[PDB]
Amino acid sequence: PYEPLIDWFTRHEEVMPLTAVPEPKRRFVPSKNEAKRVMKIVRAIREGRIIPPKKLKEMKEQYDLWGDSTEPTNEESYNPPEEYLLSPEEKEAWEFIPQKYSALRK
Amino acid sequence: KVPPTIAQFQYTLDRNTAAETFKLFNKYRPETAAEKKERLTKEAAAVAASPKPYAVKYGLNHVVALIENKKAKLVLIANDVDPIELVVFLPALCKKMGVPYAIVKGKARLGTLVNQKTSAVAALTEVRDEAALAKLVSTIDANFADKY
Amino acid sequence: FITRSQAVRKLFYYAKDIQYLMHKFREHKTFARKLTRALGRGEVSSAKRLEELDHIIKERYPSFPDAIRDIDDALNMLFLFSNLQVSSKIINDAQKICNQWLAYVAKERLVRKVFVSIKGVYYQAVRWLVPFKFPENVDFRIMLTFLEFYSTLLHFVLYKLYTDLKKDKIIYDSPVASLFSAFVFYVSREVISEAAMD
Amino acid sequence: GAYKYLEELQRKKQSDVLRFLQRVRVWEYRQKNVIHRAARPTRPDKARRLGYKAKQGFVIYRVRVRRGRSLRATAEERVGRRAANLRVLNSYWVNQDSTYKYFEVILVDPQHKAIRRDARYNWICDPVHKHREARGLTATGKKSRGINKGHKFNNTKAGRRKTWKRQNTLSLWRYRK
Amino acid sequence: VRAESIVAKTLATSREKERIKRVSILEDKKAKNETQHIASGKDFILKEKTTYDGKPALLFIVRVRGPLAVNIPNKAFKILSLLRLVETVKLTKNVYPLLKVIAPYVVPSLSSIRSLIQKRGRIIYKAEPHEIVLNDNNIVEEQLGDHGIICVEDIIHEIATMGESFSVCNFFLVSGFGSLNRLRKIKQREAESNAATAPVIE
RNA sequence: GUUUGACCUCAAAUCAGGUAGGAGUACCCGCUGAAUAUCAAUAAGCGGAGGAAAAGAAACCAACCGGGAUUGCCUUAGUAACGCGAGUGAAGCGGCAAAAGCUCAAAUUUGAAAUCUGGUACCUUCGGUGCCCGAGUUGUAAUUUGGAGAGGG
RNA sequence: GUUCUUUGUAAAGUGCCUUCGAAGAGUCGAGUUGUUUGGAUGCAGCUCUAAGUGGGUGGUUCCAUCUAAAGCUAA
RNA sequence: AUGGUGAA
Repeated sequence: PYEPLIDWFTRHEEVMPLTAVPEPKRRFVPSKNEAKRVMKIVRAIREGRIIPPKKLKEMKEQYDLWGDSTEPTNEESYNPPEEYLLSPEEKEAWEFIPQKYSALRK
Repeated sequence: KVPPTIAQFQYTLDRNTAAETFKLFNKYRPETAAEKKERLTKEAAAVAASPKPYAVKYGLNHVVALIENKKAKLVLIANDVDPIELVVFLPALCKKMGVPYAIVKGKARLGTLVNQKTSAVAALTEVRDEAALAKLVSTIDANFADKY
Repeated sequence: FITRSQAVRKLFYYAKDIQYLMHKFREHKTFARKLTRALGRGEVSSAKRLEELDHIIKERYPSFPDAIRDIDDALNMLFLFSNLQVSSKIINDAQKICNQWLAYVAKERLVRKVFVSIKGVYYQAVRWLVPFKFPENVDFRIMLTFLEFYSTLLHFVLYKLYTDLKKDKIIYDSPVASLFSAFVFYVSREVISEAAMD
Repeated sequence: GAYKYLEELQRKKQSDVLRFLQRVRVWEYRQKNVIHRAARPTRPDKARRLGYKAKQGFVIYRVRVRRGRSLRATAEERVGRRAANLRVLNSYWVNQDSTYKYFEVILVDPQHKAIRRDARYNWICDPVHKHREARGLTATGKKSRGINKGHKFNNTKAGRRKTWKRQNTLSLWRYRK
Repeated sequence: VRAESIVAKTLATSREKERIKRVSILEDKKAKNETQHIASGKDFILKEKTTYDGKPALLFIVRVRGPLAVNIPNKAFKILSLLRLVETVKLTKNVYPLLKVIAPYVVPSLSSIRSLIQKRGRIIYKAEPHEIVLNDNNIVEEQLGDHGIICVEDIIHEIATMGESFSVCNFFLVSGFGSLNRLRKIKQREAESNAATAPVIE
């Protein structure tokens, strides 16, 4: 059904391009559309309706929202009395505790 | 089992060479709308001599205009174009013109590198890096045309 | 009465005071998909271009004195974060806020009571607590939101208080103010500080 | 341009490639509603030469009509009735088989500001163009009406009923001739 | 795995090995003071260019984790193992020749030093590998108090100062995934990015 | 990757901006349509518009020393032609009324998708501007519609 | 008439020289079946389906005239 | 004949 097809035409490379209308000058010259856009932006800047990006960087750069309106520890010291410190036997039943230390640094 | 002119797709560039081609093409990404707009605004502010820009060619009509002029050196063709007739003849046209062509899976993937949601084809005419382009063309030829 | 889960889904509570409360967090979700699209496109310029609670504070605290109700927890969280997947910038901001608050307190010397404890050095102005300058050995997302809200509140609080640099590289009304006045203290390694000698 | 290649390829309708494309597309459409919105035309050259443009305001619809009031006229009438807010401009054949014939119709929405401000397409916004297919003003309708120049359309050059009325009237002037 | 990875690894290793070899040869020739076949007989350090004074200055060390393509050589492996800097002394004349070798793999004030010491807080303690936190100052007194260190603050002061705990303590002491975290990493890559005779880069 | 993204397709929202039915109907357009030739492309029925509608600038009329958008009137003419029977029945040329030509498909803007819809803040508000969003490359603008036309000097 | 603006190496036209120079396919057409015409034309289901110095309309070797298969436009 | 009305 789908028999192979012979490349009787593509087997020979096209020696020469088929097209015409030799190269326009615009291809060897900077685009006129770019110049038109640049001049339009220049006109806009002159009219003061466009801010240059350098000025935008500078522009890229706290209030009383209320004003006048009509609308504890548990003796866990580092050097507590020995009575506060829980006994070792009661520490098993405790499963923060006040503890005795020499000073603030220890 | 389909006519030979069909099923020329589903045979595509391998993963490694496809990735290399995508990496090469990403260098010549055309200036997106935001980049072009900001550059033009900067130029206007400066005004208020130029080198020719380099970018990939992706428009199907524009690419076909470049194709058959022998200017195109390497063309990428998407294999999932819904109107298949738009691309059935492109490989044959490239073969007749002697322009190397590579079928890459995914029109969305092809368009992702040209700032467009989808792109049927992509072609390169100018280069920055000519040795890399020549090596890629030779690899693509040896891996696709001589095999399939 | 509408259940908490049902009310949250629609948006135990009184329906009268909740139905009217249904009126940028939701809109911010679009930024994630825009960033994913930019990543898929393979160009970062669009991502950079895309990249480039006062209202709730007033209703919760219509007046400055009302802030004192939650200032306890606010200062607790701020001081806990000042010494603590929280970003380093958040920690730095929390530390700066606490340092500014302490500097303002010292300027007015509005302190009445203090108590050194195992949990930390307690203070009273309002009571607040700060932990020791040692490393601290839960879902931090709740903690992050609480920190953000408390920092936003404390920003306005500090602005109101203030309305009414090589050191960075080194760092009458009550008996507290009446006593120790002009008593310039010298503090050893454990006013002039010996640590600055380093 | 590539459109010339597309036209040349479409000229050989009975080619094995176009046969495969048609039999695939008809089967694909057989699983869809009789009338449904088309994302894009399957014959870009035909639509482009028929005046279709890829801009906001244009709509492409595919409609299936029973084989055996022409089939194109029936398709245009159906799409106009369904697309009451859109104006049918032209349509073209896209597929056929032993049971059904498929045509694609392009529609322009006059409400869209793009069409309203389009100097080359705002003409369709005039109320006189409402339901062009209803009055047979479309390409298929005009062809079925026999509107053309030459002896082959003398009896139907412009209006088959109008000529009958003209030749049946009795013109009487104030002063009899 | 594809051969490209191993090829790149080998090329980078060879290049960096040659770079280290030239640095070692230059240092060895400089040690002899025979400034007749070397580009620069003196030493430099880059912040701008700064002369490498002979004073044993002490500065913090940071890990750059790369170049990744460069498999770490044996000399660099040993240097990092001795300094335990593999995981991601002082600037003396005898330490510079070894620090320069690991220069591509690596890079203060009281405010930064104190915070770093009081936040990291590694303390080797007995399981045996415990290094959790600066739990209590009494731990330092027990393990290190014999050297005149009554608390971690003494260690901090002696590190800031030219003391002995600076040396003794050596025996005692964007990062996410997901789409949102990719842009920040890509931006930081610009800041993330070496001649043998060139000054050390800080 | 015992994952994360590009699209394409398909659904939904008391979403934002829009349009459609129907009425009237003398005239207009299309379909259908009776009481093998005749009443007849009539009567009746259905669908679609406006102040007019349709048509309109020839794959025309003519066989001349040629005319040159469409439409209406007189004339052509009760002629040619047909059903050669009762009967049906044109059209060019000629004179008059009024006259206007144009727009796409088609060959590269590729040295710059230069195009356009919508949101936002202003102003001189049947619209214009700065910014953003989206459509567009499976083609949006200019350049050409055979009277040729296009790149250059 | 009155008043402010233009501009931007911006857009067109005239004569000359030069290099190029696209054209609506299930469409035309034939066959058959229903339909209209006083026209034998046209309309309409369906098998097939055309070419580019090509195609359509008319007569004694052909000569005369246009370029259909898209659309807009007051009187 | 055309279009409708009610009626098993």
